[PDB]
Amino acid sequence: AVSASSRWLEGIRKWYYNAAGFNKLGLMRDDTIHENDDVKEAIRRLPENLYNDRVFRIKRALDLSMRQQILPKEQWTKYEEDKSYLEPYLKEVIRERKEREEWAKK
Amino acid sequence: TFLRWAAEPEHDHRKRMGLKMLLMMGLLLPLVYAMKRHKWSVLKSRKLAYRPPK
Amino acid sequence: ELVDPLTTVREQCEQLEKCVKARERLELCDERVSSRSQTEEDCTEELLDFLHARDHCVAHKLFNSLK
Amino acid sequence: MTNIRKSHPLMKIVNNAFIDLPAPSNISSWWNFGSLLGICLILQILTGLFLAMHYTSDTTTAFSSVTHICRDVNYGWIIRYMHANGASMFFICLYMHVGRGLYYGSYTFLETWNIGVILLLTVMATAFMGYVLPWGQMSFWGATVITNLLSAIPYIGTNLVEWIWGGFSVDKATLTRFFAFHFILPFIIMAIAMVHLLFLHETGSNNPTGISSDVDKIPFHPYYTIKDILGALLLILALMLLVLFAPDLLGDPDNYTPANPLNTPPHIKPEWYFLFAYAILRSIPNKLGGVLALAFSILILALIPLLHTSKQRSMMFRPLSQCLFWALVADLLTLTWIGGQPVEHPYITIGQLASVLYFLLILVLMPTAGTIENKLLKW
Amino acid sequence: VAPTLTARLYSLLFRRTSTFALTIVVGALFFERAFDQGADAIYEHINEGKLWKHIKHKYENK
Amino acid sequence: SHTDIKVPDFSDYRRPEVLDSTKSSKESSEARKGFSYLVTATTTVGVAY
Amino acid sequence: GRQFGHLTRVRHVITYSLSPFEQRAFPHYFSKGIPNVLRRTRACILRVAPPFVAFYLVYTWGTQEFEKSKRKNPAAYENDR
Ligand code: HEM
Ligand code: HEM
Ligand code: FES
Repeated sequence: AVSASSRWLEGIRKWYYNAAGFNKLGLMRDDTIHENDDVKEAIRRLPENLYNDRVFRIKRALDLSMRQQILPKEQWTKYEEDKSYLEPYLKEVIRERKEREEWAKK
Repeated sequence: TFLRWAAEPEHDHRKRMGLKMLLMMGLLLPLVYAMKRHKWSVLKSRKLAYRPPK
Repeated sequence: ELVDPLTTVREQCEQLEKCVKARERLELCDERVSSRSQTEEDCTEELLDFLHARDHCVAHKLFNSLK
Repeated sequence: MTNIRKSHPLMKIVNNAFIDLPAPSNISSWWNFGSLLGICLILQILTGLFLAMHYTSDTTTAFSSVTHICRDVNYGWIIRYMHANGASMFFICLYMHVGRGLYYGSYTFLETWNIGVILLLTVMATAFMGYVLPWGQMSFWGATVITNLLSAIPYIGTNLVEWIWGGFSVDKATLTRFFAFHFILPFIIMAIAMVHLLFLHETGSNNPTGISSDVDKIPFHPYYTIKDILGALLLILALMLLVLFAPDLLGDPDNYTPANPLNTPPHIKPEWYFLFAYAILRSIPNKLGGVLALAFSILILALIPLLHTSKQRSMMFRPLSQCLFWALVADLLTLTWIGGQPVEHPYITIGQLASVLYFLLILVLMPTAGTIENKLLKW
Repeated sequence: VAPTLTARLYSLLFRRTSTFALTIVVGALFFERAFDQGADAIYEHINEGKLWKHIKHKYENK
Repeated sequence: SHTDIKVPDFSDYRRPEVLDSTKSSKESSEARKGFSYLVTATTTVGVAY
Repeated sequence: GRQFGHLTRVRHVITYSLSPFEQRAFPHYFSKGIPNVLRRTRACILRVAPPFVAFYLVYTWGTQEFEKSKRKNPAAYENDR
């Protein structure tokens, strides 16, 4: 039951999404996920072009922590910028146990 | 002053170590502080290059 | 004789404002106490306060002034 | 491993659980603590040991011996305080080790936690008995209290009192029983220590960022060893600094008063670090209520891993909960000063206030928060 | 141009492990003997007439 | 390809003695080392006390 | 297996580093680092300090609140009756 306030919501998102350094620190929403055993199977299905480019950031990322030096603020990741690339493949495996579990009930 | 002395006869003597340790102390920490960094000098000096065949 | 520095320094401090100030309250208490001392009333509370700031003055002084 | 001095005795092969232990890159000083902890434990072991030599527990005599200790024994005074003055430091070394735990929420490691749990619970109980040794009044009544606190169990409570007592009083058995325990005990802790480490070397270390760092690791022997070398000795300073200049500062417990069984001190509080736990005891008017309140109060730590709801680990990327995190911090620090005071009403209410405040902070708020962020963050 | 002590000393001591370690083992001896002595005054020079080292001169050897 | 790489410059961290590349690194090297070790030896000593 | 060998698979990363003797233990330590103080000291200070301030008030607040409650009996009832 929100339309104009819907527009009025996104700011805090865009704000809050800027309130967590990884947007400044070059991450995405995907790469910050807690570890899941499905993510394993998920990560399996990633092609390298996708897979690899995820990787090189982390290597670059952590390094600044040791020195606590945050990226030049322009080069910071942006709110409009997003990619959910991880989740869609994540989504499949989820259903899979569901189906199995569902069958597995009786 | 008398009872102030009583509970701690070593009082006068014991203070010696205080000055003893201090100048002893200011020695090593910057020294350590030097060494540590000397090692960490490499890590914080890293560079990374992503040059995919891609 | 020897007169001490101790009590000597007292009077210069109790000379100070808050001293006689509360010292009046001591009277103000005790005055009210005087006939009404039949009632529980007692001035010990106040005199503490008087003596409290009293010697803080005395602190800075007579220790340095003694032997 | 050709002619490597690691395998020549089979023993040193085990020693390769360290040299080549891989390690994370970005690491706060806040990861010094784990290694930092064991340090205190060692240095202690010697101190109370050589102290144990000249001291004796005999209910009549024992305390007297102590006087002899700091005075006529070679350097007897430096030593007593050492063993003591390590203790609180060690505890402050403790909570920090915990402290790192939640701030990075590393408790994801599951039974390892529970280990870290039990490991602690013993330790505090230890010095508790250790604190009896000086045989001060505050020791005596403090001892006298908590057992008298125990008895409230509805049916069986009674005997267990005089069973642990070994009588109707606080006398010899009560004491010299413990001089075994307060002594025998910590070793087993040390024995336990390694176990708590083992599990960690199942998975390797955790990071600041809640991000598996596996892309980069480091040989441990060169580096963190160094930062240890620094991080280790730093402790000693204040540890050695407090001890000499201002020995009795934290020596806030004042009683060298030979304990009078009849006489009672104007005030009884346990020593500094209990007090919040002790404070919470006061809160419940039900004496039994406070018990299940007090003891359970810490047991909550076991329950934390149940409440991790988020999709990312380390707090440092969830700003909101971080508030609660700090919000809880002072709340702990709060109960201290209230506990640091007698049982007059303005404090009482205030004390009565933060109690239920306390649980709400952990038990509800924390799990509540992350849910919305997922939704806020489109998860 | 002549080598500064380091260039010398390194070639002299730090290169050979023992030699390196040797003077290290040497230095402390005189050091503490010098160190223990020199510091005490700093303590003592401040602490004057309050200790029988100063005081007992009033009555010592009667 | 592989060819395009060239090492980036750290020199800020360096000290100028070797900042000249047309110096043979060997010349300062002589005195260069000990000062590093000098701390090493030096730092070690007081410990023994 | 052997801790480092079988860790993970990684492709086409490159690393660049020097001997420690090549550089100094204070590459503009003061100059470069002193600014960094703020970006971290400002970062959390938004999120952290204020709760304590509330405490500190309560510290004086209740104490003061305590103080009168006892300290002066001839207050609510003065020594008259
Ligand atoms: C004196 C008691 C303890 C000692 C000697 C000790 C020792 C260690 C050591 C050496 C480490 C590895 C370095 C580190 O991660 O800190 C460690 C890690 C850990 N300990 Fe213990 N620890 C102690 C108490 C505890 C307690 C009380 C808990 C939990 C209640 C605990 C849980 C953990 C956890 C979760 C880690 C890993 C933390 C991380 O990943 O950063 N430990 N401990
Ligand atoms: C973390 C390690 C330990 C702690 C926290 C601890 C706890 C205590 C406590 C609370 C006291 C009395 C405090 C005081 O006297 O001021 C104490 C003193 C003592 N502790 Fe422990 N203990 C520890 C390990 C040991 C060890 C390893 C020994 C013996 C080898 C030991 C035996 C003693 C003895 C004999 C005393 C008598 C010295 C005295 O009470 O003044 N404790 N220790
Ligand atoms: S138990 Fe004696 S007053 Fe609470």
